[PDB]
Amino acid sequence: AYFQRPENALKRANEFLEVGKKQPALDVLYDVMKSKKHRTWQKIHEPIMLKYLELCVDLRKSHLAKEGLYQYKNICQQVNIKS
Amino acid sequence: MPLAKDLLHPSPEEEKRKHKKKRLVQSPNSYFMDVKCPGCYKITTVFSHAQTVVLCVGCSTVLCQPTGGKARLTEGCSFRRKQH
Amino acid sequence: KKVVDPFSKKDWYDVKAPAMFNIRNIGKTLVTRTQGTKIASDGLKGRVFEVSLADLQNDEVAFRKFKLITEDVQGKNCLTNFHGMDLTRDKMCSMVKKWQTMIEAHVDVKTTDGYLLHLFCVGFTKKCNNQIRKTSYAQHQQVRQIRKKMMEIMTREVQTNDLKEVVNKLIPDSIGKDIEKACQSIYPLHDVFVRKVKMLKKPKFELGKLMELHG
Amino acid sequence: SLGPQVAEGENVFGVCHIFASFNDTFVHVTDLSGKETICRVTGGMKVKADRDESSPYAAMLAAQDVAQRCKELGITALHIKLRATGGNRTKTPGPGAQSALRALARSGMKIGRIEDVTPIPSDSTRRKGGRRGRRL
Amino acid sequence: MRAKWRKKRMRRLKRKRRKMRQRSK
Amino acid sequence: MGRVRTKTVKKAARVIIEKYYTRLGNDFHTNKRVCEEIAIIPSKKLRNKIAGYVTHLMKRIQRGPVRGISIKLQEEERERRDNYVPEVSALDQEIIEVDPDTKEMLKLLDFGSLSNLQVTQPTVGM
Amino acid sequence: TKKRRNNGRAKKGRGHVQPIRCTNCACCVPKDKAIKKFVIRNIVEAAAVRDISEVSVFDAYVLPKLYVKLHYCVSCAIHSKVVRNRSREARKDRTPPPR
Amino acid sequence: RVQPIKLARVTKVLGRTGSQGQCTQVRVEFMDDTSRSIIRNVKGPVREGDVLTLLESEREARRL
RNA sequence: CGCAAGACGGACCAGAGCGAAAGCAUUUGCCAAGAAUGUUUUCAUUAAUCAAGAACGAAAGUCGGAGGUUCGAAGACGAUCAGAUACCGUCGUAGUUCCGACCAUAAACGAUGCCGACUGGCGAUGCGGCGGCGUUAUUCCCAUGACCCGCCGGGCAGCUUCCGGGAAACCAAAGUCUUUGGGUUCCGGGGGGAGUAUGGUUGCAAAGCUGAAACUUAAAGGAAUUGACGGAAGGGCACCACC
Repeated sequence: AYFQRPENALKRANEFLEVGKKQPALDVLYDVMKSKKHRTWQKIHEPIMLKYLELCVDLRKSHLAKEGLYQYKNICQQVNIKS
Repeated sequence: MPLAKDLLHPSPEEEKRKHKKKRLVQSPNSYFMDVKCPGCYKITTVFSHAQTVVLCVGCSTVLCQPTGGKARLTEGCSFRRKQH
Repeated sequence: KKVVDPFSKKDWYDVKAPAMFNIRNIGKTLVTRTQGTKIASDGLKGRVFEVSLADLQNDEVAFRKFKLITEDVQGKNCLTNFHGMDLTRDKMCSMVKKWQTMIEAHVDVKTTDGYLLHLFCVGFTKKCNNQIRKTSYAQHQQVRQIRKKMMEIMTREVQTNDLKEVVNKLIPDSIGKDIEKACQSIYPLHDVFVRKVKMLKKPKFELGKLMELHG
Repeated sequence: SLGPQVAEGENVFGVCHIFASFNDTFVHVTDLSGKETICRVTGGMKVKADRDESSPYAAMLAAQDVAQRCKELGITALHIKLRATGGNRTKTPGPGAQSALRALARSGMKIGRIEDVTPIPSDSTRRKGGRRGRRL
Repeated sequence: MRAKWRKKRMRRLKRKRRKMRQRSK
Repeated sequence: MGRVRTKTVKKAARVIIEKYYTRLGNDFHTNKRVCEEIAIIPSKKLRNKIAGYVTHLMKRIQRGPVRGISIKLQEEERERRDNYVPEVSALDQEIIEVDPDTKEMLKLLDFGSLSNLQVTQPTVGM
Repeated sequence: TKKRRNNGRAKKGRGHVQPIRCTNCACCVPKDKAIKKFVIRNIVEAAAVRDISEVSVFDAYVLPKLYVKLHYCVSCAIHSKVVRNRSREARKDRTPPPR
Repeated sequence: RVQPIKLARVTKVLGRTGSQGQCTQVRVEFMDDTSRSIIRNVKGPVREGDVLTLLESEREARRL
C-alpha cells in the first residue's frame, strides 16, 4: 500500500535528515501531500508543510513549495485558513 | 503478392528498401564524406564505416571510432557524399 | 528438569535496547535462580532476540527484523548489542515474479572498528514506463555492471562510518535508495533491499564502547 | 504461579511455534528468545487413535489447554511462528494450522503478529521415494 | 517390458552355451 | 408439476392472435369463447389450454413487439421509425472539418476549403 | 498417429533439461513437462478472519500471504483434477480459463 | 465441553450434502451476536428461521 | 545456540539462449574457441556429398585410488493377500561423489539425411545493423542506457487457407511426381524362425560389431468410422436403487 496516519512521512523525513539527506526526506513529504490522504487538513498537515518548506528553502526548490502550498490551500480551503 | 506486380522498373525506395544483393543492380549502402573541422584544419575525406581510427595532424589525434557498422564521428561537422 | 513448581523457581527480567531506538523496552525473559553449579548470567548470555523494526521503531514498517544478542547483564536489565538484520519471507517472495530478472551480489566488509559484516543485497528490474511488451528481461552484460556498482556503493558507505552510523543508514534504507538512482541510467530498476546482514566477527567486549550505545 | 510485577496496561509476548503437517500437531509456547519455554502439548496426547493426530479438533483441544497455562503464568499475548515440514518435502501446512488459531484466540488470548517460517532449501539432497515414486 | 525380457532370457542362455562349450574344451 | 406447453398449442396460438387480434380481451373466459367460435378445437381440455396461452401472449403484445408473430399496429410504428427519425434532417451537421494527412489528399484532388489543423502526438497507446 | 505436436509441453531447440520432482506422486519428470501451479492464499484463511482480526493488539496490520510453487506430474494432476480430458478440436488452446 | 448450552438460529439454507443427501449445509446466526455467523451440518429436515441447540461453536463445517 | 561432514545450486527459469551431438544455470578472475551482423578490404573456383580411416558419445557396468551426507539394486524385517519372492512401511551393502584407465550402447525420436533453387498470408520472440513524432537517465546540454514506431538480415517457434500433396492422420513442406530426370550418401522387399546358428574381429570382464538356413504359416501391420466395454471425465434419472 504505502502510508497510514500520514504522520509517518515526518518520521522518515526526520530519519533521513539525521544522515544528511534532504533530497529523499523531502520526497517522502511530497509523496503524502499528493495522495489518497487528501482528508482536507488533518492536524498533522501543518508540521509536514512547515518541514517541507524549510527543506525547499534549505536546498532551494520553489517549484516544490508551489505544489506543496497548492495542495495545502486545497485541503485547507473552505475550512481553516489560520493554518 | 498481388500476383501481377511489375519487376522491370521499381519504386525509388518502396522497392529499393530491400537488401542490397536482392536488388536488380547491386549497390553499396555506404558513402564517403568530405570533412574539415577545426581541431585539424585540413580537407580530409573519410569512409562512412571507418573500421579503424582516423587520425588528425592538428591538436586532436582522433576523428572517428569504429562501432558495429557506421562510424561515430565527433564534434566536427564536415559532411558531403558527394554524388555516391 | 522436573523440580516442583518449575515456573515459581524462575526469575523474571527485562531486556533493554540501545538509545537509538525510540521504544527501548523490548520485552521480558526468565532464567532459573542461581545455583553454585550454574549461575543465572551464564544461562542468560549468548541468546538471540528477534525483534521487528516497526515494533522497535514505533511504528508502521512490518519487517526488516533485527537480531540482538545479550552481551551483558546489569541488575535485572539485559543490555543488547547488534548481531545482524534479516527480512521477512512474504515480502521477499512477493517481489520475485515472472518476467523480471533478479540481480544479487554480496561483499565481505570491515568497519572502522573491529566489527566485520557480510551484507547481502538484491535488485529487481522495472516493469517499464509504458511497455506494450510482456517481458522486462535484460542482457547479461548489463546485469554484471549493476552488480559491480551495487558492491561499490555498499563498500564505500560501510568501510567508512562506524558501527552505529551503519545502522542509522539502514533503518530508513538510505543505502538501498542510493543504489536505485545510481543504476537508473543503465536500466531503471525498482527495488533495493538488504535481505540479510550477518555479523561474522566482532571485537572485544570493551565496556567503555558498550555503554555508549545505552547512554 | 508468579508472573511479573506489572502487566496491567502492557502485555507480555510469547512465541507460539505452531507445527503443521500430517500425523502430528505440536503447540509449543516459548520465550521471546525461545531459549527457555513452558508447556508443550500434542494432538497425540489429546486424542489416541493414531490417525486423528492431525485432525482439526485435536489441534483445537490442544491449544484450548495450552492457552490456559499461558494466562495462568502471565503470558497474555503471542507472536506466531509457523512451521511446515519442508526440507524437500510437502512444504505446505496441514489441517491443524487454521484450527488451533481459531480456538486459542477465542479462548481469550491476544494475537500480536503472525508470519510464515518454513525451512526451504536453495536446492539440496535427493528426496525419498525413488525415480518412480510412491504408487498405491 | 515384455520384449526387453525376451531379449534378456536369451542373453543369459547364450552366455551359458559359451561357458558350457568352453567347459567342453 | 411439469406441464410445459407443446408445439401444437404454440403454433395455433400465434395464428389465432394474428388474424383475430381485435376479438381478444385479456380475460380467460372471454378469450376461450372467441376461440370456440372462430375455430373448432376438437377437445375441451385442449380448448382450455389454447385460450390460456392466447391470454398470456396478449399481455406481452401490449408491451414491445414479439418476435414470433406480427400484428398491424407494430408494422405501422416500424414504418414510422423507418422513414425519418427526429435526430437529423441535416447532413450531418452540415460542416465537419478534418485534421492533416487528409488535407494532403484533398490538396492533390482540387479541394482547399473547410479544414482545421491539429497534429496529434505519436503514437499507438503511447 | 501423434496426439500432440509439441510432444511434451516444450523441448524446442534444446537437447536436454534438468528434471524436477512431483510433490505428491514423488515422481520424476522434466521441468518443461510438469504442470506448474503457483498458489496464493492468506495464512489464516478467510473463515476465522473476523475472530482473529478483532483480537489483534494493534490496528493497521495487513496479513501475510502464503506463496508456494507446486510442480505436479501427469498422473497426480489428473487425479487431483486440476486438468481433465478435452475434445479433439478443443486441445488446441493455450489459454488459461478466467477466474 | 465446559461451554454452557448455546442456541443459534437459521438465517438461510445452503444446500444438501453427504453421500446420500442426508446432511444439510446451513448458515446460522449466533442469536446473541448478529454479525457472527458459522456454517454447520444439520441432519434433520429444516426450513428457515428455526432454532437449534448447539453444544459448541468450536466445531465448523467445510465438507461432506 | 555453536561446530563439523558430505551432497546440491531453489523460487527467479520461459513452445527463451548456446553447442556437431551427447549436453549446458550461485560469485569473480584467467585460458583458448565460435555464430550472426556490419564492410565500395583480401584471395580468385580454392566447392558439394562421401567406401577406407578418425574425434566426441547419456545412464548402467568393469579395473586401480580417494570419499561415502543423501538416496539406494542386493539382503534382513513389518504389513496387505487364499498365496505375495511384489505395489506400501523400517533398516541396509554394492552403487550414487571425485581422480586415472576401460566399455560404445538408448524411444541416442522431430520415430522425418546433407547441400541448392522456386512457390501464400499474419502477428510475435532472441541477436546484429539502419530509419524515425516523442516521453526517460545524467552533467544543464545530439557520449551509449532504458520505453515507443518502422525497415533489413539470418535463428528457435506459432497462427491462418480449395498453394499443392497424402490411404488418412496431417505437412509452406512430407509441396513443385504417370505432365515421372538439380547433385549425392545410407537403407527396405509378406509374417515367424532370429539378432538365433556359425566363423571373423574388438574387449580384463559384461558384451559390442559383422550375420544365415532348414522348417512353418495366410495373415501380420497402418490410418480412419460405427458400436459395445472401461475399478475414465462431465451432466441427468429410478423406493423393481440407496438414505
